[PDB]
Amino acid sequence: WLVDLTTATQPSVAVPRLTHADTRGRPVDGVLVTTAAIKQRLLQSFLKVEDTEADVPVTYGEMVLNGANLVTALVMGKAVRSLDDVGRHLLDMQEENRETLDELESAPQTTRVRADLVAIGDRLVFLEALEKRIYAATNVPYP
Amino acid sequence: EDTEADVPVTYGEMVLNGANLVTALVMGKAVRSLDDVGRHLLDMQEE
Amino acid sequence: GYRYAAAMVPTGSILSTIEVASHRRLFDFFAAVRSDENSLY
Amino acid sequence: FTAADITAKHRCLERLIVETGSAVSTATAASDVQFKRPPGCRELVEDPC
Amino acid sequence: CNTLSLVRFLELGLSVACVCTKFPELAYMNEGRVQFEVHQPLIARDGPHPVEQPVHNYMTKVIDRRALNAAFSLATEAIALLISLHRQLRAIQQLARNVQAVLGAFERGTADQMLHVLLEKAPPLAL
Repeated sequence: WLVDLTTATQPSVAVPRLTHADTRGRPVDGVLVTTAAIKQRLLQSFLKVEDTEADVPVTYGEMVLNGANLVTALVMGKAVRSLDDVGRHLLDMQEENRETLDELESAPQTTRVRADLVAIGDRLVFLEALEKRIYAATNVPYP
Repeated sequence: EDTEADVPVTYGEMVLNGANLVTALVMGKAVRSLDDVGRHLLDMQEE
Repeated sequence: GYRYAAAMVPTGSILSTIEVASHRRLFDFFAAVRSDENSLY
Repeated sequence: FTAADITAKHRCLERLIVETGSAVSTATAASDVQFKRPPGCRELVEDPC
Repeated sequence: CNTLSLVRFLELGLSVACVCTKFPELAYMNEGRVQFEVHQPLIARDGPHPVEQPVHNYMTKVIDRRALNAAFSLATEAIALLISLHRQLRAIQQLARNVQAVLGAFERGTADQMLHVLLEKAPPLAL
């Protein structure tokens, strides 16, 4: 059953920015947020561990309305995400879609966090339970 | 009569070249003389 | 996707490859197109 | 027993199953009996019935 | 007449991982469009069958907003005075950490905003 929580869902699109990879190797493609009780009895006697992976601490990039946007922003009311390249490239193909410069620029700095990965058959799936982490001790219910 | 002699000029123009393209085929608004405005929109906020 | 000249740079992974729009049709705009259509140009 | 409400639903399957993940019940988990749902509150039930 | 009136707290790291993308700086904005262009390929079927055209798919999506909310925390006379600055501003330094506490109110409710809409896009598994 627990493989079928995975692998019945289609992936959407990749980005070379989002580097969620295991320590020295394999990338991550799952999340699986459960409660602490269900996290407990599952990994105790059903699954395996390959923990403490490497992900980005830097929060993901920046969109600013700079001179490419800002001119188009107030004067016409038009806004284009990253008008720099898609203005440049579409000026150059004018002098001779497939826009593969969606997001692959720098691959910013990663660090090392306490992360729990499991091997659900094929996939390297992340798994964390979070009540004591960020839902603890408030008047907000857990989802 | 002042004279019978005149000094006119020749045409002017504007063609979608620099970023006016990008603001037309991705955005909708295409500012006439954009780049002189677009720089100065990045110039006024530091005065 | 709506602005087609924006999608000339895909800037991301078309990655799932599952039968689109036989799913939830949750999209605010989507067009199931054959090989060509005049509105593309 | 409602002639309108079952007839009011659509039938495109893509939107059918995802409403089951978050539907609004007619019940209330903040009352001593099943008081019919107060018009200002949300419930976020599952409800396959 | 005793100390130990102190607890500490922060929450990051996984606070970017599940989020799984980010655009910062939304300005004064009205509509956000993202359009999708996919191409279902065809298979040359043989014989007395209808001819499968090269098909095309173009759709658009729109954003939602769902803005978040923040707490109010300010009494009187901390903004004024009556000079005891290592105590009078240490009330304000603790008040600044109260602002740092409601800075935690953005990192924590971040995942809450996801797990609202993450259950929204989910059918039951047996369906």
